[PDB]
Amino acid sequence: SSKTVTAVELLVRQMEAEGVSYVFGIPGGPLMPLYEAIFSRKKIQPILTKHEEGAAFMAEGYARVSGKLGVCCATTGPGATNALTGIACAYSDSTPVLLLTAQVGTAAFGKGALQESTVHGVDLVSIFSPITKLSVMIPTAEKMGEMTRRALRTAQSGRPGPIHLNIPADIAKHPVPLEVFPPMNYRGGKPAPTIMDVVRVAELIFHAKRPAILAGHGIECAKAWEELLDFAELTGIPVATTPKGKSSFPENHALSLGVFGFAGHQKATDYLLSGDVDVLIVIGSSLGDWQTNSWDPRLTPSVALIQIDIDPMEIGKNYPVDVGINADASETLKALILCIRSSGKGIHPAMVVEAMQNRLPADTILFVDNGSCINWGVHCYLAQTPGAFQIGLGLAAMGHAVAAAIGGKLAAPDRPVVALVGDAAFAMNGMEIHTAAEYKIPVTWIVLNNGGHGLVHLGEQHQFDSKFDISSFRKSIDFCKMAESLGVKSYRAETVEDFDAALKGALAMNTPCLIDVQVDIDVLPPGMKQRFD
Amino acid sequence: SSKTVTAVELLVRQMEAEGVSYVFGIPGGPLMPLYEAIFSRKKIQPILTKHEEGAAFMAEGYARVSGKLGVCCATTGPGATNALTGIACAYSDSTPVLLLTAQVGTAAFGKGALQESTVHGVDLVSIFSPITKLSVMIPTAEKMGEMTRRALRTAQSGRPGPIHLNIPADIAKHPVPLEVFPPMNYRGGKPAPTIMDVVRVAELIFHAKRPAILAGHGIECAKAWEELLDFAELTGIPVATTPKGKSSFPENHALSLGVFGFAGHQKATDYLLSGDVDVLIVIGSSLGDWQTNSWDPRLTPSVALIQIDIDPMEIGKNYPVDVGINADASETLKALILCIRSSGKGIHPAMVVEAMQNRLPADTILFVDNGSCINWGVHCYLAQTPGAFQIGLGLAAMGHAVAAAIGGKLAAPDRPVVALVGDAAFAMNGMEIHTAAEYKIPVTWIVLNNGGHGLVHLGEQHQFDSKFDISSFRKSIDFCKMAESLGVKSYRAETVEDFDAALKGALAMNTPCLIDVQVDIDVLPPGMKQRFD
Ligand SMILES: Nc1ncnc2c1ncn2[C@@H]1O[C@H](COP(=O)(O)OP(=O)(O)O)[C@@H](O)[C@H]1O
Ligand SMILES: Nc1ncnc2c1ncn2[C@@H]1O[C@H](COP(=O)(O)OP(=O)(O)O)[C@@H](O)[C@H]1O
Ligand SMILES: Cc1ncc(C[n+]2csc(CCOP(=O)(O)OP(=O)(O)O)c2C)c(N)n1
Ligand SMILES: Cc1ncc(C[n+]2csc(CCOP(=O)(O)OP(=O)(O)O)c2C)c(N)n1
Ligand SMILES: [Mg+2]
Ligand SMILES: [Mg+2]
Repeated sequence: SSKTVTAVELLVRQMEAEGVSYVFGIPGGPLMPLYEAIFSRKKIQPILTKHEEGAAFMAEGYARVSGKLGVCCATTGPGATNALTGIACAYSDSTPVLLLTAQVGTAAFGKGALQESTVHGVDLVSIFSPITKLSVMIPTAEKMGEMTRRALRTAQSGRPGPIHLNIPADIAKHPVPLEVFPPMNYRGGKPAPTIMDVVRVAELIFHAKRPAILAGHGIECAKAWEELLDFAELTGIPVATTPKGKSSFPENHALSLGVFGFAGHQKATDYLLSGDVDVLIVIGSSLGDWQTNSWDPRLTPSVALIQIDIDPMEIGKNYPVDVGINADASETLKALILCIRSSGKGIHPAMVVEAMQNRLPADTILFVDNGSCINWGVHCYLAQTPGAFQIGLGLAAMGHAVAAAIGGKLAAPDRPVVALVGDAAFAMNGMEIHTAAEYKIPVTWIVLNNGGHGLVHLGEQHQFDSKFDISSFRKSIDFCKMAESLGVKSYRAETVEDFDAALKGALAMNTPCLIDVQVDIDVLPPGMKQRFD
Repeated sequence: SSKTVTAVELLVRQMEAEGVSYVFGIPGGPLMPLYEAIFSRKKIQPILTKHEEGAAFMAEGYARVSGKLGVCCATTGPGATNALTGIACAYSDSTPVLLLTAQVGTAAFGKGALQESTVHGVDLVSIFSPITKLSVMIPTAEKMGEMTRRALRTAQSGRPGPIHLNIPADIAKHPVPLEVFPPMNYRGGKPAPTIMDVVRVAELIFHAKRPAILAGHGIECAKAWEELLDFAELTGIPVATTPKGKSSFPENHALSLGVFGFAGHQKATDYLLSGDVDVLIVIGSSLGDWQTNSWDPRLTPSVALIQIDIDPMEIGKNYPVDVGINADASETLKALILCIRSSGKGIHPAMVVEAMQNRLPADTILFVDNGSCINWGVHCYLAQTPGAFQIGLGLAAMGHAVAAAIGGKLAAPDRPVVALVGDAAFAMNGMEIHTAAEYKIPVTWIVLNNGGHGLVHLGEQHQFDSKFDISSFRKSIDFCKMAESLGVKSYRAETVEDFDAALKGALAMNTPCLIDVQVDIDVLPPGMKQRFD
């Protein structure tokens, strides 16, 4: 006969215990009980977005920067389906995002309820099943606690990923016992390497004449920046990153090879494909297409390929491994450090990036969209701070960075947050700067305004002999005016001097800002030629 | 040894035979062979949109207005997932929309390909399965013709609905035999009622003292407007429509009851729930929540319920039927006519709508979005022309009408096309007005700008005691400035006199136009109080 709360309040309180601070989303009729519970608790802050997709991107960005669980909510039917791309990006980047969706009342199942979201209508649980680690409808109020804890355990254990919890509106306000647990009670710790593997890796490094490390996005998921650095310095092993793993290692460090793979650096290409690397250590990379120059066989080391991954299904997928370590990257690096120590043995886009480099403070978190910004950002921007380069290459969704940067700023309010994005990507999700204006979230968007789809335009020229154009706008979008309409200060930049001033002004603001940069659509970005050939 | 074409060209030619005139979408690397084929044939025209969701909405609007198949295309991964909401609305409204998605080349399956869209990545085929009649990956170039015909047959047969065809990029340019068929060779006709059921309905009508017809959106799917009108006039039976079925029967006609159900008219409510209707004929309605005032038992007739539906699974779902006719609505009505004849026996939103009624030509196609616009359009606008009221109430996705109106105008270029939409819905998909500017598509958007989520705000007041606000913008969006930024002429209207002038100007343009109307968020729309109780 214990203390009761509503099922949806229990859910909110259990999220509190996980350190959730924001819920991104858009309300709707069957979702209102969740908002009622949030506003009654006055701890988690709801963020109203313009599109549920932007809500999901924001939760994804909040999660990646905070290292915590991101949470978004959407209503029945088209609310939840609008979130899908963002959940699919969290899925492809191994980001823990919880999507809470509403469901009609049980008494209306199979009758043609408004936005019915069951097997009889638009089956949200089945739609999200392929791109979540778990997609389930809460069957009864009594199971809310167990299912919530299950979702939280599943999102953040093993390879992190998103969760979809669907909540019938009548279940939401049923009374349940107030049963909230600390996170350590309902999820376990991280896997470590075996003693044998540590000793074998140590020995391989001791005898290696040209070892190398390829560090991927798993370094960020494992929060292993300081261990990777210590390990690299203790051994003298040079470190390349994958494109998405950029900022896992300080690119100004003497041991940094830069980025290997798409839009990468000749320094890394020469070191890793020259045939001289005898021991290659892959840490937290899935070794997909862009990470390997389309599975280039020259990546194969001459003595041993060591691959460290928390997901056992990634080990040896595309390259045969000699030491396949199923463990968390941070636990592995710590063990390796323990073993080795104890032993004792328009404007040219490049100018834009350069100008950004000269003005952005060192602690800036840089979000980069998908488009030619990828090449310019990955290739030309020097990332010195751990985790400060945020790019969603798993799915490479246009508009991801446009919205994710807002969630990032909420996760790191003390740090400058800048997003480098294309104009077509900004047309997809740029309305979200209104969300930044509404909540006074200071982010700076730099729009490479080349009047259309640059990467597609170059593909038409280089692969289809300019036979057709389905990439250039007849009239460019005026982002300054668009920003103005959404209540966000803006600057237009047609020269480097103009850009430098704009950036300078933007950084000093305590509100959001947009910089519309004039850029030529014909400019060939770094690495695209090789990619075309 | 007969002529061969590429698989993707075969697909384009087979869509030509179905009368497809536009393909809405956004290009991407694996999708480019489709665009190459389209541009080489110069009959189907590609329409570049701002978001793949807007492309799916446009295909949906094109399909509903044209009575033909709508086609949208998206690239791998996030391109396709961005379309999902629009496809889900086609599914909920029984609209034939074909979504063509690209897939990576087969040689990269399971290796971590860029935007890999297989079971090993983001599994598009399984994601779309719940909201399509068919979702399949073309396994070989040789099967392109059969799979295409299968898709076209499936979309437009039985209860119409959307299809997802996923095309591996390497298959796209393999040679295949040039084999194109007219639609009648690979899909059949419509089913008719049995003579026994026709005679039974005729007898029930001949003896009925207070008959009524409730006509739904199936009337449009069957293109049965003239047969419905002739049937009602022949029998003297008054006709109500469902909300979504509005414009299936001329609302100025002496036999019109108006709309029954959500935001409907008292005339229809009095007639149908009085208990005096003895024979009720439901034609092409799924009898969901809004169609039945939450399955009101008083809708039950006292003698006989007759239900006509092409989908046998809808017949008798929520109300027991006495005559359940599985047939096309147009074939059934023609049969009934043949039998009976042979026998021989801010600004207040209501003022906005009145001004629209006071200027719009009779042939105007009115798209109404989802939001309080539903209530104002359904209740206050008098629809006289068959099919000229276009509302997507199956899923009621915000932003649907914003984009669907562009496809509608392309389907009926000689007719005025106007969209009545809320400001939050325009923030979700309003960027598509740049698509209308790019192609010079004259559509008029009327934005009810109440500075936030009107229906949600009223729900907070009437169901949650104004305890919280997650609905009002701190600073409303300036849609005239946004339109200007996107190259679209615009007007701001704060009085009915300004609005009338704006509409007049808008109708005379041969370019798109946006009208930003000041509206009080507090006004209670017709039918809301009833829904609240
Ligand atoms: N905590 C962790 N420790 C080690 N590996 C991890 C951890 N979290 C995620 N991973 C792994 O890191 C990899 C990330 O791959 P991906 O997201 O494709 O980035 P990249 O583009 O750098 O390969 C996955 O193979 C995943 O299993
Ligand atoms: N050609 C047709 N003839 C008869 N009924 C049809 C036809 N096409 C679709 N239908 C039916 O019309 C109904 C449409 O229901 P719905 O889209 O919910 O509209 P409404 O809101 O008017 O009920 C479905 O039950 C579908 O099976
Ligand atoms: C949602 C989505 N649709 C399509 C693509 C395919 N795509 C990759 S780059 C590109 C063009 C991006 O244009 P813009 O953002 O203006 O950048 P630019 O390359 O011109 O700098 C497109 C459509 C994608 N990645 N995501
Ligand atoms: C994609 C989507 N998200 C959420 C909802 C829930 N919803 C119904 S009405 C409404 C408010 C719409 O606001 P606006 O378009 O400005 O219209 P208003 O009611 O203020 O006229 C919302 C969010 C929805 N129907 N579709
Ligand atoms: Mg561009
Ligand atoms: Mg509104």
